[PDB]
Amino acid sequence: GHMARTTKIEEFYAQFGKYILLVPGKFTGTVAAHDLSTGRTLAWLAGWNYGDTNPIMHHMAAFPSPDPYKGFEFIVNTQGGKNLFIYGIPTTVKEPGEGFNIYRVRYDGTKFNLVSNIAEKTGLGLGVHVTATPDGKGFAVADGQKDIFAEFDLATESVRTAFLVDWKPNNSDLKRAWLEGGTMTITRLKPTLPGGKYDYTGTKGCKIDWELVPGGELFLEEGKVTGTRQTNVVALDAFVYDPRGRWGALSARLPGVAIIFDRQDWEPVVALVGAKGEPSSLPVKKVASDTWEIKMDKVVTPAHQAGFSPDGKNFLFMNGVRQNNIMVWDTSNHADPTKWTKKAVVEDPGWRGSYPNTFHMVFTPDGRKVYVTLWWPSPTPNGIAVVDARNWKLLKSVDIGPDMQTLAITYDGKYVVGVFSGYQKTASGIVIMDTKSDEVVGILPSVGGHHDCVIVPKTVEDLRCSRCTTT
Amino acid sequence: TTKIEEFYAQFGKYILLVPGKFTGTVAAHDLSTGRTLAWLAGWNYGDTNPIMHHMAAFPSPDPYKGFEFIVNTQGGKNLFIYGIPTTVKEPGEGFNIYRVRYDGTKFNLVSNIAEKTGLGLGVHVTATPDGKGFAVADGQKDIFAEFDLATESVRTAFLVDWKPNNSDLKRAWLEGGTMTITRLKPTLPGGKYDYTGTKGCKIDWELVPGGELFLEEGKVTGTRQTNVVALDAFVYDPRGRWGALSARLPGVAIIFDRQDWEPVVALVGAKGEPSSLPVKKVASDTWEIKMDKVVTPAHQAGFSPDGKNFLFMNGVRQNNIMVWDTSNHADPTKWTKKAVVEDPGWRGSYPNTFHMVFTPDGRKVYVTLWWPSPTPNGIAVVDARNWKLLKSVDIGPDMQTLAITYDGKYVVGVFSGYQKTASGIVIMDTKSDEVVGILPSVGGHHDCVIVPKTVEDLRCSRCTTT
Ligand SMILES: [Cl-]
Ligand SMILES: [Cu+2]
Ligand SMILES: [Cu+2]
Ligand SMILES: [Cu+2]
Ligand SMILES: [Cu+2]
Ligand SMILES: [Cu+2]
Ligand SMILES: [Cu+2]
Ligand SMILES: [Cu+2]
Repeated sequence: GHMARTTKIEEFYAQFGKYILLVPGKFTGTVAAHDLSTGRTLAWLAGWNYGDTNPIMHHMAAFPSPDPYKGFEFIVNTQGGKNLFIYGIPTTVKEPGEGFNIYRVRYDGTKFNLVSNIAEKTGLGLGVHVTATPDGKGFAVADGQKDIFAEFDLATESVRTAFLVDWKPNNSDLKRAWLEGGTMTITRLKPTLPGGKYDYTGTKGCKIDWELVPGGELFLEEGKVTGTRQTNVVALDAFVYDPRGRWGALSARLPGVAIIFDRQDWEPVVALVGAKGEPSSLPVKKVASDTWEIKMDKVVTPAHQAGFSPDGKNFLFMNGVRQNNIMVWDTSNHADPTKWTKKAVVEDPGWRGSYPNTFHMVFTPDGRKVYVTLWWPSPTPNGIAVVDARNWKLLKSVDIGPDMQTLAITYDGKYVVGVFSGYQKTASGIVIMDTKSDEVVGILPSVGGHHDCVIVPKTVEDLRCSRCTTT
Repeated sequence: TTKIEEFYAQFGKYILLVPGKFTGTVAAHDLSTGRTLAWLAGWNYGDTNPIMHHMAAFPSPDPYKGFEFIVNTQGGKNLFIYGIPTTVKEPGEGFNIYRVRYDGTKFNLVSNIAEKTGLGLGVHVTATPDGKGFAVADGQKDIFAEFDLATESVRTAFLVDWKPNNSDLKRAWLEGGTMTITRLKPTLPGGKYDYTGTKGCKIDWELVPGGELFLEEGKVTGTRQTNVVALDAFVYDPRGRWGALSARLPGVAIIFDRQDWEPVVALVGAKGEPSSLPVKKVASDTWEIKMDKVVTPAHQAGFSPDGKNFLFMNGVRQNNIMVWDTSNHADPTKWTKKAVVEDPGWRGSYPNTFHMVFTPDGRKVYVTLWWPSPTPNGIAVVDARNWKLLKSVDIGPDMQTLAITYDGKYVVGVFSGYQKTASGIVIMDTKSDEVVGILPSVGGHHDCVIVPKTVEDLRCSRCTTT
């Protein structure tokens, strides 16, 4: 009785509605779109076919389309250089490709089309998170080896702003370069090359020779990451957007700070400090027409993933490794981020060790729940935490598989869709969870080491629960 | 509100293994849980044109604890014939042959047999019936070889060449010619051959479906266009002793004796033509087949699981399945045409019937029905006792290979989007001949295998058919 009778998969896919899931492949070099209504992969593209010799396809965001099945557009970036060598793949390659491309891709109803390489046009090779603006007409990209981020206009493929962030440690000893505090300097960059182009293509600008991998923020203070400016790293990660407009939050993993920027006059306005027991924020001081500073007397713990709720009235930042928790700010005052204050912290007895890290997130459309991945190194099963986003309490945790990464949600709020990625060498898959029962409804196969996933949105309201407001 | 558990619960514990073609990957999926167990990306290892092409897996006592397989690659201008608007000017040479092992957690790239042996061969890979060796054929170079797995060494390699009766390219096959088969010997230090990368190519890419006409029309570039035969596969008699080498352009299957390493007879696909033509030895290492005309090309070739039937699919100028009685295991010169499967809807080049799989009991054979965009592609179901088409089922664009679960319950195939549109894994119930579902697949796969547990399973794997 253990073998099922012949069974069709139709009822399974029918439940989900008409939604397209888009994924990058990390070490596979691919991007793909899957139709959740039929099980078909609609299209894929392999970056090496186009002459990208190190296409570590990393992060992505897609823009609202009136009908994603007839067409949509998205940005996907890559890493490059010695990032090829940090996931245990026993490759003999001596000189890896430079990478750090930013690709604009359009689905036309049949296939993907590689529209442009925005890193080549602009000179900004940036390899970490990609986020769409709330209006769906621009996007940002950050990089945690260079510590630069930029917001870009989609129509003109041009840079609206770019900033460099640098650390100056109180103690030059690498072990204590963050623990004992420092000065963070934020600089508005101006392009140096003809055509208003920046000089940051490929590996140019890297302070460290490879990214700080998931769970590995502290490898740098341990002397396990090489580079020419090791104790000047902050590890920028993402620029996430307030769905109400005007503000974005730039996450810096090593100081555990989220810097709030005003997108109207392009200036940083306040620094939110992640660690439990530390102040809600620290002030930003302007020191020159293009330069601001934040002063920290210590850093208690690194932090990583960040996000606004759909209504913009809560901001989350995930402390990791030295504390593993979800820090929550009351951001209801849209006029003045200097007033945003800590309101809650989600903790759990099971999160007391170095791992699990509270990781990627997605909120339900109504804001009542947030789903948060729980990451561990091999071999402990990684999983999903379900959090009550009104009372700020852990409701349930579920084991899924190795190296759990990002989460998306269908726009009707009914299903969370996430990916796990096998540390680029073992089991991987797409996991789907019903948001009424909080149960896994199934795993689909996935050739991918994805660190991102999105459902293609139809409107700017869908972006409030996409790769716009959170990582 | 619906879980996928009952869906995956219908299948036995079977692993599906797939190459990705233009994705550059290889992957293994557990059909009992939906999880991808492991994948590998060839560009990570410095293969700069990893068109991951054909593969075969060997018997494993417990696939979930470990298994091993061969996967090869194509390279050169094969990168430029799928409509991808790449600006790459100098593609990687390719033609690698990789031995990969799954260890119960990940894939490990064991060796590059093409680099070790000096034979770079880019078309079908087949496992021997004992699971201790494998063959690779190449239809740009017209070379095939059988290899020993344990020692990663060459057991035999042969080159096949065409000398046309009429040197005009449009008439180079139609008006016949002489096919010369030459046993090759290594020419470099340490018993290495000198055929790595694009070395030895007569044409710049593998002929496409229906591509014989494009070659005749001067649309295929290459140094030796009128001397190609387009070798496709070396497929195995599951009873042992014999293999069949398919040559697409003359529509001939050359039968080799695997013990003495000599060709013994040439089966001729075309309906209306003789069962076979003799092979004449003309030197210690050279044999000839003489053809006064070539009536039509052929492609798919292979044995039923009992070894008693051999199939060869004529295409382009006829479109049918030719069937020989191969029950006489002692003497292939006696193998004789016994049936032909035709249909009013099969004429010309399309559908191109270029992959097949039999049920374990040999009662049915499932055949791919491939067409160019945008015609829907599908699967034909053929009764392999009466030799008649039963049904055709539409699947999707660019239908490729077919495998079967070793209990005989489900056909598992792949479709590949012409490397740019919709792709997927499709599963069909062999009792109802209905699709039960499609699962997503980032892949342009032109092969697929279910990992076997026994040598009997190879009778319905990438050994007896392609
Ligand atoms: Cl054998
Ligand atoms: Cu049972
Ligand atoms: Cu991140
Ligand atoms: Cu990542
Ligand atoms: Cu991640
Ligand atoms: Cu073939
Ligand atoms: Cu094929
Ligand atoms: Cu192929």
